[PDB]
Amino acid sequence: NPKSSAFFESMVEDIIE
Amino acid sequence: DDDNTEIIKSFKNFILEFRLDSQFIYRDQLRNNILVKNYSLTVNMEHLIGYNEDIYKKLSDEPSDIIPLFETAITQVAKRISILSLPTFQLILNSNANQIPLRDLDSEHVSKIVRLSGIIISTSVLSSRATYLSIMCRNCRHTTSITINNFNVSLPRSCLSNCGPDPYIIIHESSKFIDQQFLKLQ
Amino acid sequence: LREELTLESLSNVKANSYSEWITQPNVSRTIARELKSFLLEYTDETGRSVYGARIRTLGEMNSESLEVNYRHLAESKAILALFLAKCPEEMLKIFDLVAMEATELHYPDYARIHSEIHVRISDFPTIYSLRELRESNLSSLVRVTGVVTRRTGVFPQLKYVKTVYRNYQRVTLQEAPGTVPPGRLPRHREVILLADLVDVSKPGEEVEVTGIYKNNYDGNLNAKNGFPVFATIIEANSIKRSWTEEEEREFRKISRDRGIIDKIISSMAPSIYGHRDIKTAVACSLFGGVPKNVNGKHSIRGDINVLLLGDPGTAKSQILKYVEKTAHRAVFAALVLADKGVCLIDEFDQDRTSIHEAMEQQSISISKAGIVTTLQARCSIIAAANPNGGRYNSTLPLAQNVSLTEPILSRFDILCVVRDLVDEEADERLATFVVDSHVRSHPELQRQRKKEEEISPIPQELLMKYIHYARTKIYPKLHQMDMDKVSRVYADLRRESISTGSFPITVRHLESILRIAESFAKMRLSEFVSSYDLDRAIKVVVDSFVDAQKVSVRRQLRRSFAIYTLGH
Amino acid sequence: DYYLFLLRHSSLYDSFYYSNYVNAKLSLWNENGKKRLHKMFARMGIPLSTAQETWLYMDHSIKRELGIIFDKNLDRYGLQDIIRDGFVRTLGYRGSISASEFVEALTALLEVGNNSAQKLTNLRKRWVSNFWLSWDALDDRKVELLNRGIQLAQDLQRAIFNTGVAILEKKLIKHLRIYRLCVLQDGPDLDLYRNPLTLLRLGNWLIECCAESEDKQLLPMVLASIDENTDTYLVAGLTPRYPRGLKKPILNNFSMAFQQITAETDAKVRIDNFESSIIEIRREDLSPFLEKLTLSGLL
Ligand SMILES: Nc1ncnc2c1ncn2[C@@H]1O[C@H](COP(=O)(O)OP(=O)(O)NP(=O)(O)O)[C@@H](O)[C@H]1O
Ligand SMILES: [Mg+2]
Ligand SMILES: [Zn+2]
Repeated sequence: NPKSSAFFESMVEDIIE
Repeated sequence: DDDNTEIIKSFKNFILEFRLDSQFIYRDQLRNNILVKNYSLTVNMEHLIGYNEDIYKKLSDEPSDIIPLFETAITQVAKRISILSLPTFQLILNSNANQIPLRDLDSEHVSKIVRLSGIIISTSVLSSRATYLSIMCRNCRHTTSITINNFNVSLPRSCLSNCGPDPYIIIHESSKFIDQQFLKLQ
Repeated sequence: LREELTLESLSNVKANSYSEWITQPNVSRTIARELKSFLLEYTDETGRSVYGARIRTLGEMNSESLEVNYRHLAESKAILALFLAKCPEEMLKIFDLVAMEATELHYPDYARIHSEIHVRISDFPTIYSLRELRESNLSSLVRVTGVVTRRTGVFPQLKYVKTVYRNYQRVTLQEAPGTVPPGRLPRHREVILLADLVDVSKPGEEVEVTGIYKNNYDGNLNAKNGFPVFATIIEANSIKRSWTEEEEREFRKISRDRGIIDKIISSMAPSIYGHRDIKTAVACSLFGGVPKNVNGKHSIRGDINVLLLGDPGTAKSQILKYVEKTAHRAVFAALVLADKGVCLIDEFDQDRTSIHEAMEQQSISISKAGIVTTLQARCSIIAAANPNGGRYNSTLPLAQNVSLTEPILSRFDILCVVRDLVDEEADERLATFVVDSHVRSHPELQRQRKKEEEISPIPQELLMKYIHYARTKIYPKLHQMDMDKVSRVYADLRRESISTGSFPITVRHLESILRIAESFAKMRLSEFVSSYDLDRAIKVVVDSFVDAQKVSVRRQLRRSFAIYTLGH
Repeated sequence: DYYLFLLRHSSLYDSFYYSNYVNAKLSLWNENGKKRLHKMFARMGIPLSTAQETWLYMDHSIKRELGIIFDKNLDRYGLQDIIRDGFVRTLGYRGSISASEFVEALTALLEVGNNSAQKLTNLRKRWVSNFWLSWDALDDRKVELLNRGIQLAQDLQRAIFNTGVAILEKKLIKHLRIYRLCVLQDGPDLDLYRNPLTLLRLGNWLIECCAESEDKQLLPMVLASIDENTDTYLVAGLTPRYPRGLKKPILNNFSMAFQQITAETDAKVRIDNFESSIIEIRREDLSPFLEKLTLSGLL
């Protein structure tokens, strides 16, 4: 789902940073 | 029903077998305490954990139920090493677990072993509690007895030997008691 | 069962009441799906989904309460906001059961950390005082403000009626005095605080509360009033009441400039004209030295205590009120409430006895009916007094003009006398300033900026932040070079005091000098005391010492002490 | 076994927090690192207040589930290297210990156990007594001394960490072209670095940080500390090293450089230690010595 992508991005930033 | 016997057997075998290097430290302590008429034993948590972690797990989950069983196990061991009568022995504990500040205790800690510290600010006078207690039945004049222990009881109503709705009274003339005291920690 | 409603289908309430419409299964499932879709999708203008970020920080602190802003919920899916306003007790159950799903999407097996999460609502867009509440508000969400009058201790409470418990606490809330109309008494209400919210507030605070307004039967009320009258309670849902690198750089920038000490003193008490020495002493007390202690049974205050003798009307109460508004924490007249703060006294046997023990120690002790306990004072004391009737007498020493024992004067750091002197020019300056301030305050953005910058050389918001920063961060130390000179000056002052027959100077004065020098160093954020700090401290203490003496002794002292009071 | 600093003593949280590898991997010297550790424990399903409990008293279920919890979670933080195998010993009922903890206890006992020439003689004589304080701890009959050693080891690592954060946050590392230079002019208590082993522990801390901070420029490093009684700097030359998880070995070249400058220099210096990579030099002579060193092509 593209609309909820910001939520998962905030989740995934823990992996990235 | 059988679980009450296995736990007592386990603690009885704990006292009779724990060596560190060459001295049965708890057999020696329990003998040396009796000679000066001190009926108690000071167990250390770390040694109990080292001996068998399952016993410590059972003790940690349900202290209020399991402490009396270990006390009566201490009595059963105490009779063997000194007789070819004694009261019930008091268990005392030492621990190094993390101290909880007094301000942080809350509903999550109810019925858990807790280690804390503070300043004593007041002390009550001594008061009497009952351990062994004798009973007289009012109607038939039959008699019986009850054994109390002080962990979290009322007089029974199952009349014996109709015998009536609430016939029991206490014979203070043939009963046993212990001391109790209250304190305040700041 | 299987089929679901559309959001447009919920526009028509089809049952006879709201609560009987929310509680139906298909409607409830639709609301749960829509709330989950809202929580996973709402965005800032920059994207940057706020609630994904908040759920992330929920686990970082091992917390239990998620916070939701009402305006966001009203900005989209408005009907859910309406239902929440009308039926909070159901809507919050559904919302909590959605919030647990949202948090487990970030942190699987968070149920092992906490079993249940509570949603806190914020920024509810309508407010009542305790006057406007009526029976129509029952079971509706309300937002209320007031002062907390009384607080119980925390207890556990049985959760279900295998066993589980939760924390509990009750709070009494009262109307703020500013809100109460004239000629009416204030009203009261009582608030129930549950698991996460206990001990969130202290007595005397001014607090803002959101929660459900609820009622129940009470036999005693019915018996006494003789009418079927129910009692009402509020169940709280949420309760309401640092610096960046830029602030630090700004502080360091102003501190690097010359004359920052003088500018800070000038900013002190803008509304009051003159009396520079009083402002200096007050600033020094507010900053303070460093508390120190030595094994071998010795200790030294960081706190600086000041006493001021005022002629009638010489601005003492106004500066005390100013300090009350300026300082971080304070008491005005109870020493427990002054812990690491400032204590203020405006007028004056048991009270004096308590003050004797307070100045002698830094901790208070008491016993009662077998109980024994101890408490901490650890505070700076600023006091003022009227000099033994209508007017001070300069011909006499300090003791004649006060109702105080000698150890009080011995143990205070700074002593000063303020008098209504006669001078035409000073009177004209005072009158012009007074009428100018009076006009400037008349009830009848740029005006405020001009007014502010004319009032003071430093914006007082920055000054308060600066004071807090300096108090929390800066801890100065003495330099060992010049202390030989300080010892020689101390010996010389003692010799001169004995020579004229004055009461001698003492180690208390020397300790006060060092502590005041530390305060001067702290005021410019300097971790080192310097020679000019010691000079200023020596001047302050010597002048204060001179002011306490008789006139002939005063003349001899000032003639000899000229190389300290004026020169160095 | 896990490369966690004394896992089976203190607590799990302290085991992660003071680990030399975890500091390099997650940057624990600032809050943006410490929040990662809190975040990890939140995702792993371990309540943070239980993670700080003493590891002996920690709940049995977490103890037995820890071996599987790490397999699912350490990958997300780039921390898979924590897992390895090691040797563990136990005697009777008194509990287990691994070799990795044992050696830390012994080294702690060596370090901390209890005009100019006389003071140097006294210091070196004091350091010799700790050899016997460690020798007697290799006996099973004297576990009491080993426990004391562990208690000292924890404090040593604490003090080292509290100095490393100060070095990094104030940015005292000077980035010269050929090598990295760091000199400690002051500290909370600089006496602890007067012993060589403590100095090498601090150097190993900084080397892990420098190794993981950037992919580029594996360089030699020089670390020094002043003493107020001698007015001499104690200097050590340290190599880089490659990460754990990654081929001939490199060699420390500071020995020949220090020897050559010592042969040349006017400076007042000492070389008598068995490890020639450590030298001593008076206060005023540090800067000319280092000037001649960097001018030399031997680095
Ligand atoms: N610059 C000023 N200098 C002196 N008085 C001032 C000044 N500005 C205002 N005042 C007024 O003068 C009084 C200041 O002294 P203050 O001590 O506060 O009064 P007071 O409390 O009634 N006298 P007292 O009861 O002895 O404390 C107040 O009434 C002020 O309104
Ligand atoms: Mg006044
Ligand atoms: Zn009967």
